[PDB]
Amino acid sequence: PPLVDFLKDILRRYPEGGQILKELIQNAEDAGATEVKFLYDETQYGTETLWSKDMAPYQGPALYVYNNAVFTPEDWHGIQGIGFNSVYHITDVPCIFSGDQIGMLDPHQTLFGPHESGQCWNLKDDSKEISELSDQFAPFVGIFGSTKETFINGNFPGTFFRFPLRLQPSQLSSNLYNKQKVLELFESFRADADTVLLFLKSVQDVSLYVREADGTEKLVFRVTS
Repeated sequence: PPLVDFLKDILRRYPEGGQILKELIQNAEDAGATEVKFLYDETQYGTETLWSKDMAPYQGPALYVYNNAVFTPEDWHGIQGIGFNSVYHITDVPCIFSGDQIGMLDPHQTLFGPHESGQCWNLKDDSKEISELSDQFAPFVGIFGSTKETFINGNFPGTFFRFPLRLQPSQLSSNLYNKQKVLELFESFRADADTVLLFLKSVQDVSLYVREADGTEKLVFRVTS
């Protein structure tokens, strides 16, 4: 059972595209986060200074998810009920930024090498490479308080994910996400939000946003317990 086929089957067996939203809230809860933010970002990034040209399909609109906890080493090991794997409903290349590290997962095992299932950069140890790959890392600044100085100094005291939305079929999935389909996820969560927060004791605030192409931000929904 190869990784891509395994995941493909899991996504067929657990078809609800929205599970990653409740799943990430649960993970934030376990981590002792007190707030979670979801943001649909329409921003298109450049495709020049990437790890490789094969990264270009992942430079467009993305769902971001923030929480105010920092990953432990164990959290990173865990990341690298179908758990995190529901993310693959919406993206082929989930990205994780927490503390001093950014990771990108690649179940296709094509982007980083035929023996690699992903890649990690340390903001300090790999600072030169990051700076070289400015288009690759631009999507990790200017959101949730991450600034250029975050990368210069090398620590972001929180967690966020970037899930570039699937715009063409892949070996994982035929399901494409656009703004409409992401807003459908947001509306479905909105319906269930009081029930989700019901049993949580750490996460007390969940908010959903859109950042438009011109940079304008719209509050879609916010729920507190």
